[PDB]
Amino acid sequence: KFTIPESLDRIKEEFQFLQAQYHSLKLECEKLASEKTEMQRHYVMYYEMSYGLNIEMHKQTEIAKRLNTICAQVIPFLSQEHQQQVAQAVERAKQVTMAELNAIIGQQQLQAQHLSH
Amino acid sequence: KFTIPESLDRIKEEFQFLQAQYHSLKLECEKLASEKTEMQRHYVMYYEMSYGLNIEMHKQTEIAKRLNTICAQVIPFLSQEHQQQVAQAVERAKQVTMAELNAIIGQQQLQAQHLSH
Amino acid sequence: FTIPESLDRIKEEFQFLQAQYHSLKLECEKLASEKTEMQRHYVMYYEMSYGLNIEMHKQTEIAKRLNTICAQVIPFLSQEHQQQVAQAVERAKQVTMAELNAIIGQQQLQAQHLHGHGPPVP
Amino acid sequence: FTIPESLDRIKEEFQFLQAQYHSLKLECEKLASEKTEMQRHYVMYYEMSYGLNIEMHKQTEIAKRLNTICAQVIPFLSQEHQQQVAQAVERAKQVTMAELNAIIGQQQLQAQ
Repeated sequence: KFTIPESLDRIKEEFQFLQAQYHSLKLECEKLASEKTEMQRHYVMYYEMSYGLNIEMHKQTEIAKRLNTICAQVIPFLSQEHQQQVAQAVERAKQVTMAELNAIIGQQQLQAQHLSH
Repeated sequence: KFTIPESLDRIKEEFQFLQAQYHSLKLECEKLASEKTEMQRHYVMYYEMSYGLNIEMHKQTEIAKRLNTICAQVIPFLSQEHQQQVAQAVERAKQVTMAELNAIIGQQQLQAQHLSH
Repeated sequence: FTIPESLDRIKEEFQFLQAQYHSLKLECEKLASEKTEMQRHYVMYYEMSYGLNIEMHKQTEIAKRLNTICAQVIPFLSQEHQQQVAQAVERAKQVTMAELNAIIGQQQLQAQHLHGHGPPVP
Repeated sequence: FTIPESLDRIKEEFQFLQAQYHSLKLECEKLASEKTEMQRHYVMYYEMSYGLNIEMHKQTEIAKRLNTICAQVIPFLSQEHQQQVAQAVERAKQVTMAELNAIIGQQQLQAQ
């Protein structure tokens, strides 16, 4: 008639179960925290990087314009035999293929490698 | 004497305490997951950004180079006063101050903000 | 079959068992007391029975002896005297239930000191 | 963080309590049987006491009467005869331990 030891052992079971589920969730949490933090460090890294890159990019863009404007302003004082040539020159100058890009990048990277001494 | 009930009720207390801890911790966990997800999003964003900005930076640098060479070649085939004029003009065109830059990036992001209504 | 109400159930059953043990305990004690009382009365009435046994067998023997003596002394008498005495003795060996109740009830009323041996049987 | 300990402790105390209840119950029941057996005996010796009392007083009375009529008959005898009968009656009312002992175990020593 006395359902005590079975009930108490049942309790031992489900307490231990709850405890286990807790600890599981806690480990999961700790992982989430770590991975989130590393993710954040990456985020900051490329944030700052994109920042500096942005600044230098705008810089070179403005320099490029200014040089072009200068060209557009020396052309009228230039002779019609020289005008056409330098016009075409500036035309193509504005065109940069992925091959050229890859070439100057690869070269200057190689330079950084060879200067890393 | 046997102090059962007194202890029995105690284990109930510790139990409800445990389940409470599980609940609150779970809420914290879900929040943390959302946060990490958002962090990852911005990581990949600033990454792709950094990439594009790198490529574009090298592009603009190359264009500026080419155009500067164009000027440095055209200028000696001009006038004496105009030769000096253009020389100084170019060597000043290379000069980009941080104030000017702040202005450029400003107007860029402001007009980006406005053109995208 | 919840978790908290489970613990409550545990308590309930335990308190129940505590109560049960208490009741059983006091019942066991009153029980033992009753036992010792019964034992006392037992020894008492056994011993009393031994006494009554001895006395009964004694008076029985004395009576038998005296009857024999009368039996032997009778044939010495006159014919009428013999009849009278024989009648007298065989009438003497007759006690009814009324007079037996009388002597018993009396000797009872005489044996008072403030014992037992009462005429009913409860 | 100290819950399984508690539970096993509860189990221990409960098992203790019920073991004690079992033992106390068994002892109680054996004691009950003993009490009842005794009661049987006390009843037995009660009714025995009753009967023994009745027969004791009956035989006592009979003895008294017979003695009285011996006393009645005696004075009508010759002197020597009177002395003999008086001595015999006198002796009769004297029962010794060996006599009554040998008498108590009569029914038993009277078989076949």
